[PDB]
Amino acid sequence: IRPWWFPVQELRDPLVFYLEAWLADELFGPDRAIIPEMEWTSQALLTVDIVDSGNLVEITVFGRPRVQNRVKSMLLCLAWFHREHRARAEKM
Amino acid sequence: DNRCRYILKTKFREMWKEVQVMAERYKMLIPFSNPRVLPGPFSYTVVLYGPAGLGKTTLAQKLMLDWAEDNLIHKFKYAFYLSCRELSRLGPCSFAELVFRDWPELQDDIPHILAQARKILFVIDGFDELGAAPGALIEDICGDWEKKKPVPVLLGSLLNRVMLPKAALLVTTRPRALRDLRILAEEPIYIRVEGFLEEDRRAYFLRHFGDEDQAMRAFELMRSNAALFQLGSAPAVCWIVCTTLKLQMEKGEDPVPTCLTRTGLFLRFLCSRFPQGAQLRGALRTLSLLAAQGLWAQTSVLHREDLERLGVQESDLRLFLDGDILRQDRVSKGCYSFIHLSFQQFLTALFYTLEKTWDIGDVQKLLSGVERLRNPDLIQAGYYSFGLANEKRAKELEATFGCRMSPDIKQELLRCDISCKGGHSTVTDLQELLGCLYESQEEELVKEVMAQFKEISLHLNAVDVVPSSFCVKHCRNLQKMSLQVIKENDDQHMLPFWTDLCSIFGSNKDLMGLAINDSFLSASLVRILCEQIASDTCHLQRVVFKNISPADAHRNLCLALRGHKTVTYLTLQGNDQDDMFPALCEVLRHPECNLRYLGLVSCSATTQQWADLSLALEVNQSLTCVNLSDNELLDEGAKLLYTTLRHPKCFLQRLSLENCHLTEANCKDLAAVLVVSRELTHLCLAKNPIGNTGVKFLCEGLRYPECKLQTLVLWNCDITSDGCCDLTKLLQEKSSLLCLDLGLNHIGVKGMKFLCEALRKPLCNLRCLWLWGCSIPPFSCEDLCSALSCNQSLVTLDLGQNPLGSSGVKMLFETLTCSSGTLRTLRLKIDDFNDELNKLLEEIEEKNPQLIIDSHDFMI
Amino acid sequence: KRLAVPCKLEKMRILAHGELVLATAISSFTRHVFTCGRRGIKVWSLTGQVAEDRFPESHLPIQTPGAFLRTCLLSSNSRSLLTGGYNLASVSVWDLAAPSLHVKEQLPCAGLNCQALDANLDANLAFASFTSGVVRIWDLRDQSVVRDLKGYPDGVKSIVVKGYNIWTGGPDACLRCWDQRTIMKPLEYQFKSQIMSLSHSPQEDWVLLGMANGQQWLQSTSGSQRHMVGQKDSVILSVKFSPFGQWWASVGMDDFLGVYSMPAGTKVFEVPEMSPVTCCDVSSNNRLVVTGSGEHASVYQITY
Repeated sequence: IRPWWFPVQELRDPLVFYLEAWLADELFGPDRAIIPEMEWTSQALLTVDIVDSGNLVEITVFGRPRVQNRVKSMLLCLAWFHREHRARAEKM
Repeated sequence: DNRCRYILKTKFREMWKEVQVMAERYKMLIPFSNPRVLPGPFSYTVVLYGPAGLGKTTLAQKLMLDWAEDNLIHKFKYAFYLSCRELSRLGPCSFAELVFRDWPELQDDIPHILAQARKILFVIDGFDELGAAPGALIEDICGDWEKKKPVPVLLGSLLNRVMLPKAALLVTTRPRALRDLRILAEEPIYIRVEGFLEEDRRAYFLRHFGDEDQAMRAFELMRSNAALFQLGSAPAVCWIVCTTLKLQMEKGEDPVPTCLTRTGLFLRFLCSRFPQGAQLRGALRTLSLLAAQGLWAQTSVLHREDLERLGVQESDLRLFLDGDILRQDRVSKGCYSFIHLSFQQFLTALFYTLEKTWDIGDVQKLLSGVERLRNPDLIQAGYYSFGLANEKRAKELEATFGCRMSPDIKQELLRCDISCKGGHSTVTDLQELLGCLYESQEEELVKEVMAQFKEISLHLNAVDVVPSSFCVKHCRNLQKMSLQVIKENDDQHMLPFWTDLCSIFGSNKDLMGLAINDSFLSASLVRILCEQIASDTCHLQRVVFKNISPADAHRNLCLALRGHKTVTYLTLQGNDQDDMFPALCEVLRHPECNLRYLGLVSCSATTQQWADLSLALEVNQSLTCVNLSDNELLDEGAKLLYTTLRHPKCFLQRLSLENCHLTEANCKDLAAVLVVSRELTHLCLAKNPIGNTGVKFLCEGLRYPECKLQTLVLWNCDITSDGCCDLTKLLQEKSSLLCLDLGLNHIGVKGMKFLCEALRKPLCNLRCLWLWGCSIPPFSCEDLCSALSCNQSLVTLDLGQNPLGSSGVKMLFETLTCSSGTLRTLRLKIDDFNDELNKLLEEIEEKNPQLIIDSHDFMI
Repeated sequence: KRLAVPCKLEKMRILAHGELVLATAISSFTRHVFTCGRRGIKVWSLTGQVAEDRFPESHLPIQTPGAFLRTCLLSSNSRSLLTGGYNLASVSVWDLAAPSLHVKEQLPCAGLNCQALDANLDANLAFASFTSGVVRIWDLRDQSVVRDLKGYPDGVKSIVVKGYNIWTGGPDACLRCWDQRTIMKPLEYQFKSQIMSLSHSPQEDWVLLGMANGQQWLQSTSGSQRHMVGQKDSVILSVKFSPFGQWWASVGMDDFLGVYSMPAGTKVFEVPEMSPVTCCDVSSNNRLVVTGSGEHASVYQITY
């Protein structure tokens, strides 16, 4: 269901990038309830699903390409922080 | 032959310088005897008409004597004098014996005299005194002198020129017989007699008194009273005044009080002229009866036969004769005439004043207006009867002649009262009432008559100042006054007269309104009037000044209004305004002024005057309604007025600009005012070409919810369908305006469509709607009927000059029967109605009872 | 720096509301324009190249019989929209963040008609004034109502709030400043023409006025200094101060919209309309200004 404030035209040509399943559950939560809030604050449309045997999650971002890059970079930085914290905890 | 002329001239010399002077003057006047008028050989009918006296008979006698002496042209071979008084008593006779009866030997000369028709001249005196009926004079003409007929038949035949067509005639009579003569006679020339001039009167006084100073004193006494001075045109009045004044001067009595009113002069002359004796009451009563009988029949000559039949004494006749009250004429032997008709009218009023078969009416008959129309002489009798009501004159008359007076005749005056308080009275009626009351010279009668007036209106000339000032001083129940002093084409003497008049403001306690129209004043009157206006005893509430001259008088009158503590309404008008504005601005700027309404009409102005007026209005904190009509405002003055209006300290609620020459730019500024202002509720714009763009700008102003205007007036404003659409668009929303006037606007079809489609919605709150001269067609009337069926809030509807006659009226009445709308008053015009329309009206009444089926300027 | 003052304004955008517009607002993100009419709110989108559009993205009507809308306000964060009018029993809050336009909580105003809208976002407070001459404060968080500022039937046509102070103005030609922390009377300043609009400088403590006679004045919050810079030939009923605090724009019955620069009150080149302009707003992005006049609205682009 397309939100009313998101134009229909921007749906075309989305950006797709992959991440790990545990990273997805850390970022968006197991219930994925935080997706609409990030969608609004970033002004882009997101889809989260696990597509590779439960190991790899696919994320699709809808919107203008600069907004796509900004959202992708923020998500990658958050995932990198989670990776660093997890590695430090496991080494401990 | 010549013996007849010899005897005639001998008798004339007995019955005969000033007389010669006036005879020569009128001989210049009259064409018949004028030396420079061609004496053509054809019949001349000369008629002399004039008021009583003035000596037309004397002129005739002098002309006949000039004929006898051969002093005149005397183209005529022989002439005769025919006295109507003798012919009055004569019975039926022939014309020849009628005319020859005076000379014992003319019967021999019958053929030569009657055949020579061109040689004979006739002179007739006192034709009105004949007493014959008009029917007898007109009917039964004849062409032969030998015929035996009654006297009036012969006189009418001679007058109608049926017999003796080559003879000439000259006749002297009262003006009443003029109509009868012009009906009966032919080829007429009419000459009027005026009488003595001013120099003649002065010379008469010089000759009677014999001294320059005394004669000048006596003359200037006569000039004091205008009514007497005019009456002096007759020699008899000059003789009476000369004798009375000479006797008063010799005795030592003050002549001015006698000269004040003519009634006192006549009464004094009558009292002095009659000798002493006893039982004069019977003689006076007989004289009064004779005067009244003669006046009723409009005659002033008495005959011996009637005197004997009534039973008169020879002694009384001689007593009247010796005093020159009545006079006997040798040529008109056995006939008596009165000294003057004025004296006869005085005696008739005296007769009615006296305590009590004849044709004498009653007092109310004389006072009745219909009889006044019947007998013109009765009005002067009314004046003298009012005058005789004076108590002092009655006491003097009872002392001298011994008669008695009745009070009931005085009550008759109040019974008729010459009622004038009604609106059917004219200006002349009020003038006559004032003149009669002044002639009365009694305060009680004037008080009792004047108590009826609730409003008064005076028009004053120089002669009108004294009586009006005497009368108006006594009225104390009036509530509205108007003045008008006409400019004439001594001031110290006039000082008390205008002092008395202006006193009405302080004496009366309900004179709320004062109006001064087209009055030209003087410095003393203006000073007194302003002293009275500025006084603290004034209680005026509405004042209207118009056309007051000169400019200094207008300015002085305006200046008295500064700080006035009672005037709440004011209106100003004038022809020249070069100094009105400074005084008006001084009045407005005053910190104590509290005038609540202001009105300027037709005043001319310039830009600077509008600027200072606007500044004074900004200073002013009192008025709530301003009316400007016909004022020559321009765009700049309108802009200054608007700048006065947008100030956050004004409180103008109602405003009118009619014929002020506005334009659409002023209308945009007005829209700005309506957006800004916070007190304007009613606005009127009439006779202004501001229809389309002006309506759009007003709409810009009106759309704002803050707008508080409740009434707009549009008249001759060229409202079109575009304006109708804009007004409908305004009306559909929740707007503040309740009323909307449209006049001389072609809204008949498209405008009607827009208004009806607006009216159908349940949201409308408009109360009143006026239509006039809109040319509403029937196909629009269908939608009008639909809208009237739909609506439930409109209260009044006015229609006129709109052709709804055949189908529109019927459809409207049928819908009115069907509908039950809330409108109360409905008015319409019907070209023609029928029985079906009448039963439709009955159905309208029975279907809705509250309707009444047959204001905006009143509200503003 | 002086470079903050703009130089040029241009526009190619037209919105056809269909009826006379009484208020306007623009989102800070520069995405949508909101116009308030007499009976309903309409929401419009800027993400297009259309010269003139007659169709909104949504129509939001009111259905109370005899209702009448008067004003609309948008908060800084581009989240909540407030609305109020005549003959309404309550004021509304509308939320933009959800995927579909849905209405939020309401608070009552029965028996009164309101023409004022101001909101302190961080404190979660809203401000409104009514024709009776009363100002009341609502809480947007817990829906509580606690305020009573009245006494003058007039002087409440315009509202501006700065921290704990509220500035009011109206037809009495008088200006008043209130304190939310005190129960005392306000402070009066007296002028000689009707006040029709207010706008406050966000950087330095100055308040801009618009007078009914075409005059413009600056009032300092220190209570002493006063300035007079500007003149127009007709009534002014709209002033708006840029978020950067360097310049403002004024509109009025003269139908002329021009840009002024602090503090000399010098004119920057202006743009003429065709009818009286009653609405003006500037985005928190400091790049767009929108106007409302007649049955239309416009969106202008600012060039520095």
